Amino acid sequence: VLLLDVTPLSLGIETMGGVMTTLIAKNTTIPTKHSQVFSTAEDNQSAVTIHVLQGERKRAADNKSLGQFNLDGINPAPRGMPQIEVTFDIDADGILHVSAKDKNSGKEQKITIKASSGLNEDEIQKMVRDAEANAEADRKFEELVQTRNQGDHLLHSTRKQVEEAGDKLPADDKTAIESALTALETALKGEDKAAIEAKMQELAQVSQKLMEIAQQ
Amino acid sequence: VLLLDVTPLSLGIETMGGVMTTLIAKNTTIPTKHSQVFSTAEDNQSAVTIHVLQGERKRAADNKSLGQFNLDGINPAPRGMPQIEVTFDIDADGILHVSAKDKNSGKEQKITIKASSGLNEDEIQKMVRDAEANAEADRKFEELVQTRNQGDHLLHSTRKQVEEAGDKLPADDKTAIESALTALETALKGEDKAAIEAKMQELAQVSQKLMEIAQQ
Amino acid sequence: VLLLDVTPLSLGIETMGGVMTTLIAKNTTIPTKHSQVFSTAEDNQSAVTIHVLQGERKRAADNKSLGQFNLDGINPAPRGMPQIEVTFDIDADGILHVSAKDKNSGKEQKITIKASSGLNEDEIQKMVRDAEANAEADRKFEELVQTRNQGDHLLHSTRKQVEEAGDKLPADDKTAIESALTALETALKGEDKAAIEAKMQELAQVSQKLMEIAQQ
Amino acid sequence: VLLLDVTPLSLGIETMGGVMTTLIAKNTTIPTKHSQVFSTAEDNQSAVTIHVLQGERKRAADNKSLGQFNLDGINPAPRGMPQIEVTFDIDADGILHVSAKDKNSGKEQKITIKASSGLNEDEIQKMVRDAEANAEADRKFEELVQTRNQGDHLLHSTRKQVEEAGDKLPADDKTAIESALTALETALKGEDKAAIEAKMQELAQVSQKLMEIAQQ
Amino acid sequence: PPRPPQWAVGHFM
Amino acid sequence: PPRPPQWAVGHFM
Amino acid sequence: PPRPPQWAVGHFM
Amino acid sequence: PPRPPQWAVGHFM
Repeated sequence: VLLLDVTPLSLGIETMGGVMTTLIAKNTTIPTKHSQVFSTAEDNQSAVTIHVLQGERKRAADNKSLGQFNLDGINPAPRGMPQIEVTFDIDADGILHVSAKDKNSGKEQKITIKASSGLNEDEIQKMVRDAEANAEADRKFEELVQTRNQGDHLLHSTRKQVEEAGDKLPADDKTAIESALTALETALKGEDKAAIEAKMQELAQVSQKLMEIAQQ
Repeated sequence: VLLLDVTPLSLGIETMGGVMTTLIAKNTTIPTKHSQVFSTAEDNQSAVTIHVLQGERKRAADNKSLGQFNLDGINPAPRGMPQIEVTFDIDADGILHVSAKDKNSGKEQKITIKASSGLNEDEIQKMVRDAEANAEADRKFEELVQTRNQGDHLLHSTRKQVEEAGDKLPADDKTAIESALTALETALKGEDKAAIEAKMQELAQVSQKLMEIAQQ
Repeated sequence: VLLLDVTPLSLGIETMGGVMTTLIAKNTTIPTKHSQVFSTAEDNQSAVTIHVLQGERKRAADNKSLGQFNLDGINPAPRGMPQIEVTFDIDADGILHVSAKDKNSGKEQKITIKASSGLNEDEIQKMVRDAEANAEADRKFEELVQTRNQGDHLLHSTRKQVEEAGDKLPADDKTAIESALTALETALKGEDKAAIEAKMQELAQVSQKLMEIAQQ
Repeated sequence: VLLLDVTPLSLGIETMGGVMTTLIAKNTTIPTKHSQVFSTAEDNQSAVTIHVLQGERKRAADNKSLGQFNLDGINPAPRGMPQIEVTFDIDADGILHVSAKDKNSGKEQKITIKASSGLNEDEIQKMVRDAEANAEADRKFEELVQTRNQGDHLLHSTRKQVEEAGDKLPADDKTAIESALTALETALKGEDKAAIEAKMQELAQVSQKLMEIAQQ
Repeated sequence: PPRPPQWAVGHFM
Repeated sequence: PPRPPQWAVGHFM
Repeated sequence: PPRPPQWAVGHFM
Repeated sequence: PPRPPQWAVGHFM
């Protein structure tokens, strides 16, 4: 063959923290099909928005939104335990079928995206140039989001542990731990990587007993 | 300047599943310093081996081992909660100082690696060619390890939940759940991605009540 | 759009020395059209074979031959003077139209190559891997061919100058010059870059008078 | 080794048309040494300026000038016949020694460039970003210069042929040929690729007899 | 259990 | 708690 | 002129 | 021969 039908840009979904996570890489020959198992961001979460993105930027908002749908009826479970399988399937005509399947509930939902959706040739070139020009800014956004995600999981896990310990956790211990959780949650509302990391470290420094107890 | 001192290859550490995780990318100008926070792979783990690797392959064993050390005295906590900060610092002379700091215990350990350690120019070219020739095999190894890691965390989390539920979990429920845990753990000892995923899915299909209970 | 029709591999023609010269680069979106002016390899050459190649290797024989045609009626002129315009035009359906136009004679010839010609997806991947594995060997072939081309032009130009000088060139001078031309032509039949360059240099060392005369 | 001394950017010389021609590629490990044979741009040229450049841009003026020197005493010869060997040799300390040797005269000249010359780390990053942002503009400059070089060689060769034909060239023929040479030389003073090519083609269309004669 | 006001797709443990 | 026979560096939650 | 036995595409001067 | 006012490095034929 002299030509191939290939994707001009990355295809994926928005994930926790406002980041684009790629399911089909740029320059993949079609037809193609790729699945990845994802999960809930918080304990007992009953629904996920699957938000389909096209582009090369790390920030979800900087890419081209192709459409979105919900999968609900996710049954109560700890954060990150339900198995939500997301599949991108591009058929021979270039139509994209995105589906999300909750292996724990059985429920499935899909959206169909026309081959003509998304960015046109000029906008595709602009996207590629943009990703090149902002490769550093995007790297910094990416590392801030992973640190903001780590802090949010540490915040939520420690709150659960506190409540589970109840009276077993000495007053002083609880005081130091609570103080630090509030400090972290404030840092998480902000934009500063190092501040989030310092509040995380402040928490590791006073949580010793809580851990111990939680492990008993 | 007409020349720069730059790394010829990736530097990092071995992580859970026998994978190389990069701390300093290939072609970084020295001096340079990079930290990433890592953690324990199992509940109550008291020590981590920091195993310093040089190279471009995903499998740890396929890269060049520069040395290793332990950090112990990690205090009991749930898997993934202790904050273990690993820092690679290459100074102006090309000497690499790797340290690991447990923010929760305060304990620190380091190793110093001479600038002349690791692969020579020929071996560096061979490494680069090898990574090129095996880019697919390495991608498949990488995805198998992430699936094997996900199953191992799901195995370990579900075992904890079972034990915590004790008598609250109906016999039948427990039976189906236990069956599936054994099936997963066997799949994890194997080499087959799809088999691991099917055992995970078998577990999501019978764990509904356990989750519910665990969430109460 | 979610997909683009793009070339999977380089398209071009065989040029002097058995080398592939690219007209349309790999990963060009179609439709596309590119022209480059080429010429004759020898004084008074009356025809050119246009040999259409697909692939990423420097040696013509290592790429995929798509077809070939002649353009004749090129009028006598010094080597490299006739303007032979070669145009590759891939239309929206992926059909390739190659034409060659002799601006000096007016004559034109073309061939049409179906979109399904050339390498299939597997062979395309093999081609890409091959070019990667042989990037050094190909670089050395490329530099040998440019040196073999330079020597052949120097051989042919000096023979013309000798004949033009006739009796004006002293016997001794002619002797040294002829000796060296024979030595070069033998080196050109061989595979050794350095030997060709040394025979070229041997010729520059005894041609001083011929040049002088040729410049009068 | 953990580090290598490597060039951060391309090193070469300015060539005919105000273009940078690379002798040592970006990311070459030092020490290294590379020679390429170049030549005169015009018949009987007695000297060449060797102008050493650092950078990634195609326009000579857009790169970093490291220094320059002349090689004279080049003996009269047709354009492109003298063998001028240019060698870049970077030694283990990163000092660059550029020399140019006229194989036809024996004469040699060199310049020594300190390892600390050229662009600093920031400017090196800016250079790399600049080459990325202007990859199209540079491609267009590059193709304009090759067309401007081809026209200038065609202009100069045809002027010689005219003079050599003298009275053998019919008045009418000469008239059309001269007209077209003037038109080309004007196009060469301009910035328009297509205009240069059209004047070249205008010349191929009226030069038929001159060629014939020149070939006799 | 109280269900959170959260829609984010997260990573599978 | 019983400490596991595990040395692997894992990811921080 | 004698025409050479040459078919190679060369570069334009 | 008259020497041209030209300093450009050109390509070797």
